[PDB]
Amino acid sequence: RYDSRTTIFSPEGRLYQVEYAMEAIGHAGTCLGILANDGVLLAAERRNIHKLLDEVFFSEKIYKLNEDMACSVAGITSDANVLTNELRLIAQRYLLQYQEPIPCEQLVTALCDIKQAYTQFGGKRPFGVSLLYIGWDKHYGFQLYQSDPSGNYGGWKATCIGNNSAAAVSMLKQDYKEGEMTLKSALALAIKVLNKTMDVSKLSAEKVEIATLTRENGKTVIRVLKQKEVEQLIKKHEEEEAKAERE
Amino acid sequence: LDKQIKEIKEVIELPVKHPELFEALGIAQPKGVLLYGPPGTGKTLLARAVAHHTDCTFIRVSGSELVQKFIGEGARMVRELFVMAREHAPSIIFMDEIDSIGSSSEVQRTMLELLNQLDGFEATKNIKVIMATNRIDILDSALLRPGRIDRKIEFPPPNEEARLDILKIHSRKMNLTRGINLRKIAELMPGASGAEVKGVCTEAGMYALRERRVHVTQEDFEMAVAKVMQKDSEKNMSIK
Amino acid sequence: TKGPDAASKLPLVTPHTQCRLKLLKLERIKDYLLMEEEFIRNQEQMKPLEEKQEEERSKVDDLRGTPMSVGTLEEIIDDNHAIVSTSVGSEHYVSILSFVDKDLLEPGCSVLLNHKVHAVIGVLMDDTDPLVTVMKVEKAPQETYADIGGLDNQIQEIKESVELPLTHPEYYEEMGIKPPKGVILYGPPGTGKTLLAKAVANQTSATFLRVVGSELIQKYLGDGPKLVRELFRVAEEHAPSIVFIDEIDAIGTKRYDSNSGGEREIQRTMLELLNQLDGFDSRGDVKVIMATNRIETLDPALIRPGRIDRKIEFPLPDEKTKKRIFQIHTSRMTLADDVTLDDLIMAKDDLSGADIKAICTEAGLMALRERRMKVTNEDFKKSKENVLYKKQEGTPEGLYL
Amino acid sequence: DVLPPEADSSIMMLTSDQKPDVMYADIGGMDIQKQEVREAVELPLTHFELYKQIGIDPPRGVLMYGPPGCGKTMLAKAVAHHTTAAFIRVVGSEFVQKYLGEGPRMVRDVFRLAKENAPAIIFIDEIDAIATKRFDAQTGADREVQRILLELLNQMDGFDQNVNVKVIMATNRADTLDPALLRPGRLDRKIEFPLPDRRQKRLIFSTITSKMNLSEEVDLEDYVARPDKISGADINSICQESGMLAVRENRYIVLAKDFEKAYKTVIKKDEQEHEFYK
Amino acid sequence: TNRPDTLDPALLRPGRLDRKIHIDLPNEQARLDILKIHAGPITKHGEIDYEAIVKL
Ligand SMILES: Nc1ncnc2c1ncn2[C@@H]1O[C@H](COP(=O)(O)OP(=O)(O)OP(=O)(O)O)[C@@H](O)[C@H]1O
Ligand SMILES: Nc1ncnc2c1ncn2[C@@H]1O[C@H](COP(=O)(O)OP(=O)(O)OP(=O)(O)O)[C@@H](O)[C@H]1O
Ligand SMILES: Nc1ncnc2c1ncn2[C@@H]1O[C@H](COP(=O)(O)OP(=O)(O)O)[C@@H](O)[C@H]1O
Repeated sequence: RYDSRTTIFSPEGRLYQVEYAMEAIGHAGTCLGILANDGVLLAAERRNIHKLLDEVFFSEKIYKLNEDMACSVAGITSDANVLTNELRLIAQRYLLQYQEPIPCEQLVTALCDIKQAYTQFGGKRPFGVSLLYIGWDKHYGFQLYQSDPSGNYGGWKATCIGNNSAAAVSMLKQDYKEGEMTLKSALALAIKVLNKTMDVSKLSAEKVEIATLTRENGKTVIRVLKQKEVEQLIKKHEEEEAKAERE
Repeated sequence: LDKQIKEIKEVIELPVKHPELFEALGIAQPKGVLLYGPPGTGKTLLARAVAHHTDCTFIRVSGSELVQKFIGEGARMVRELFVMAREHAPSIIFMDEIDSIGSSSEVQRTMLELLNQLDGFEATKNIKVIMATNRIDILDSALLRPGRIDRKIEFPPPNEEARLDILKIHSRKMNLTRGINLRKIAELMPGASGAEVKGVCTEAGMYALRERRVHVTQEDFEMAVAKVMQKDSEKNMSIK
Repeated sequence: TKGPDAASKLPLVTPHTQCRLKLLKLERIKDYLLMEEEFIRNQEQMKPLEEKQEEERSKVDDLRGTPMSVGTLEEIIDDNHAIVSTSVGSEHYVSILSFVDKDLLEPGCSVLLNHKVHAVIGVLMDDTDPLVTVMKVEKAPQETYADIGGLDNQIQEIKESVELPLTHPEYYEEMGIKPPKGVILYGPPGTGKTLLAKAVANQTSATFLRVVGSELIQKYLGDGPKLVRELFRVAEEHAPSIVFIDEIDAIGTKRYDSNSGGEREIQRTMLELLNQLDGFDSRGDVKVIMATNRIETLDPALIRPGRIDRKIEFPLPDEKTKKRIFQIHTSRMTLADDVTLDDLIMAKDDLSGADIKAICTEAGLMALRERRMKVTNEDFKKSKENVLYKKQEGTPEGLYL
Repeated sequence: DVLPPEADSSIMMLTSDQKPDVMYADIGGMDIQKQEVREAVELPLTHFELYKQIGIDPPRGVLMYGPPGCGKTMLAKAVAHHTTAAFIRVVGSEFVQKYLGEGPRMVRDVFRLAKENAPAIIFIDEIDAIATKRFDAQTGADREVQRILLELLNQMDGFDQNVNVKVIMATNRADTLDPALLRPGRLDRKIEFPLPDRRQKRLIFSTITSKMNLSEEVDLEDYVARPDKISGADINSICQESGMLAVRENRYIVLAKDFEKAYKTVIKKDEQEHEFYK
Repeated sequence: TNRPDTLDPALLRPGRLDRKIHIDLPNEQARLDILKIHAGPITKHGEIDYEAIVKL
């Protein structure tokens, strides 16, 4: 009805196309992040697993936007690549101009402004991608942010974006503690959330991917856990579940 | 699904058997009950169950509408039907479709007549209605008003325990041998549709028949589970 | 001319509780009804003079056979040989005199005649289509206004339109203003339009007329609008009165072309109804009330001054009207002190009266489930959750605004 | 005196007495499908005491899915020819404009027929139009088909009016099929009808050519072991056209070159293409 | 008949519809023969340049 053109305004002040994009974000792999003071963690569900696929790349839903930040994406693949490239360009431009790393909020707001611009003109359709950013900077320590197709963004201590985000956020809000995670508890909580939300059982290590950003000797370290660490973590979670049995 | 049975009993049997309780309470007794199960499992089977212990004139309309067709009587489902039902003072009617005759053409005239007739404004009581359908949201809001319809009941897919219970129920006649483990069968068939349990049982029986035996085995039931489920896949649409 | 409804069996039961007054009040009512029964039980018993052992009547009995046929009185002839046709068009010029009053002779009015000699019997039958005579009602359902609460503006408007005219025209007469005739009540479903309709029906000095919108779909082609024309004629005949049409969005909707060519013909009914409502001639002294859920869909031609002089919206009670309805409903049931109606009222928005009735009933049912006749706040806490589950809306407008 | 009953299914009982006259062995190759459909329909209609002994509630719904021309309508015809039930197909896909929703108008009759004489069976393909998936509920004249499908579902599942009235659906490529009319208790047996493969083309060739002049020099093995995918309708057409080619030259017995010509003619693939689309 | 716009692949399959015959394109000489045939039941002088007429 009042659709097709991004520009038209529904008689109730609703931009239907952008809302359609927001909804359609739901057809995306699960992705979530947790603040976990002294560090920060990102995890995602590597859906669409097939025997023949090779997986030669280094992660698929996790990217290194910068020597101090990282981000994860959910939505159309082409738009994902476009936005990741743009983010890297923005970060490097700022570094060149000021000779200092880009604060996370500035990068987020720049990309979000691009998205809004796309939602503002009639030539083009809104970006159908939403993403999470995790980083550190001198101004505000560690930070986690979320950005949506409409162009709006926020900061959170923990949040999930894609697929069954509702259940994930419910569990997080009913289980997360403020200022006490210390990472390891964050990893355990993330694994539990993935286990519950993900359809597959036993949480095959191949299904999930995990990255963690921390500080050490004044430099940031952004390392993606390999198979062995995830195997140990999931084994620990399963053992704990068994321990809770009969008690 | 004991909870659903208890609720339906409360809303149907109690008012037509214990008016004193309600009148003492001082609250008008309920009239309308809606059954909406996304898969539809059990839905009017519950309907037939309540019909059995009806103790009152059980009316039922399930054939689309009936003669709602080219001219000869506009909205013949109503007026005459309800005066008939009210003639048999205690009675309950069944609308198995609840997807036709109202979702928002010339068809909706009869739906409006039905809504008016069921609503107040000189309407009597002692009648009750149960409606069966899937995806109630498409149903018109008017029919979803609390006044016309009071209780809404969803039939979620049975869990492992409910799946086991229904399997036991449909396996009473089966000559299951010693060794089968219904627990396992319930476990490895998540997302059951209720009717799927009866289906797996029947197909297992057929498997036993083909070999010309009178015994069913854990292997047979596992083959049954495999046969019942159907999977779909297609590559290069895995984007997003 | 005629009269109206004759229900109203002493609407003064005003304790509304288990008190000896209502035991005394109702036993007075039992006393006057038993005596009026006994007054008609022996009324005929007294004065054996049963029509003077009989006279005159024998003549009418013998002159007219046991069965009386009916027909249409055609052109009259002074010699009593007015032409009359039977149901099969059996036109016959036939004599017409017995002990029969020959002053109510009109073309087109049903007349009675003899089966064998076809002679006019006498009693020019005075009756109409039974499909409409059934609609006439003389039993007020429930209380007039006390039950309804919060719609002071709407009740004021409807009162001015209907009740005040047939109570005191002094203002209208002196100022020369003709009272408004047509009123269309509209709003979201369950707001209570039906409730107010019944309300006025309980306190209408004039005869009430009830019709559902989807009642003029007579199968046979044509006919139809004849139904509504006869209905209006009947209503006009029976003294002043009000005609109520529920769910009017079934006979008039945007008056769009046949399109597929099915020739639904309901458009013809709508046009005839509109003509009868306001076109040529004069309507007379008849009020009209219309109720529907969607009004915009109605075609403009039906909705205009002179046909619907008032459009009355029924909005969702916000807080005050909501509280009025809530405690009005809860009054007739035992409730606990701890209950906080205002708490629930504030907590929830976009709630209509039907939902209030449903939620109070469900709370009572849950309390009975717990085996406690008295209710508690927690009962309502569970009830409002159970009832308000079907509603699920809201686009992902949770961040951008 | 109450007169005997009147009215008749389709033209008459079993769609009149005109049986399709096809023998299961007369149509060979679909051994598996034959066995499955037989177990589904014939056994319960025939002695079902074994079913009771098992206590199985024999199924009443089975559909056969396969490309358009791989043995279907012929299988139903054979079932009609070698059954004892009052098989009243009479299910011409009826959009109609006046009488809408004749589902109950028919099934009830058949059930009335079923109890009148004995349990009946139904069969049809090209029901894909009625499949749909609901979607919009407002667009006028578009929801009539959904009303028809809902009436059909209600009649099929409905109530305990069982009389083992079996149903056969031969419209397939089941994606538009509503899950409502696809579930155990609903149409139960899903049986595939793949393209006649190697070792099946030989059976079909032998069965069709049984009654033929058979020059005795054409080796059917050449076509049996030859590549390329060909459905049974195509094989029958090939035989027919070979015979016509033979008769055209006033040749009473079909010769090998005639068979070769027929095979070449019937194989025409797209026959237009556009040299793009690859 | 060429009237049916829709053509059924099952019909054109060998058997049902054995073969299809395309109406030949008139060559303007078949036109001359047709004119002669129709010229038959016509009264005329006889000095008819039928070829000239068909070319006209
Ligand atoms: N848990 C269950 N208990 C009883 N019957 C069940 C159950 N699950 C499936 N069934 C079977 O499924 C059928 C339910 O019929 P019902 O009246 O609910 O049909 P419906 O509402 O039209 O939809 P559906 O075909 O999905 O049931 C019956 O055959 C019933 O025996
Ligand atoms: N404010 C109120 N005060 C008292 N009772 C109310 C109120 N609002 C609703 N009700 C009761 O709840 C019922 C539900 O609304 P109702 O059935 O009148 O629906 P409607 O859509 O307004 O009218 P209709 O049923 O004719 O379409 C009312 O008829 C009345 O009995
Ligand atoms: N026994 C048989 N074995 C193989 N092919 C057969 C057999 N009987 C018939 N055929 C061929 O296949 C057809 C079977 O019907 P089919 O074409 O599969 O139906 P539809 O394509 O309409 O679903 C016959 O008309 C004939 O062309």
